[PDB]
Amino acid sequence: MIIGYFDGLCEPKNPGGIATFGFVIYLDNRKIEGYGLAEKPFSINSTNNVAEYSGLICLMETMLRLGISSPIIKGDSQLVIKQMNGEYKVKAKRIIPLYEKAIELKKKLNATLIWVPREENKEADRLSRVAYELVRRGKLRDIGCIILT
Repeated sequence: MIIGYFDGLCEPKNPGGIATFGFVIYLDNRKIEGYGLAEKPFSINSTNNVAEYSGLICLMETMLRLGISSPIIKGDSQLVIKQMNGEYKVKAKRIIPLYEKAIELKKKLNATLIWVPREENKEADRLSRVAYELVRRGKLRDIGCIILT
């Protein structure tokens, strides 16, 4: 089985800050890293949960594109994980579309989502920060997934 991690952040304020994300996929002898921007910088729609859902979505879309199946997905966002696993309801208008897309990917991948403490998700956190810094430098300005070669 393959394991992947996802993270998202929104600084310096939430909502209304810069929302970026990061993810990592661990293959047999290779590590795939990615990150990105989740919403317009300093937009009212920019929130931590939007960033976290976006990281989850990019992680799963990448796994699907690669042909990975039945993976284990880990993250420290209990909010996202509990909504995805059906314990928490989703009503936030901005979250609804992200949740529905994530659910379809989860089903297509037959992925299992598991929560881990923040101290165990430092890799994906590092990537979210990389994207954050690129946004501040004007080097990241499109909403979408970025996968490092």
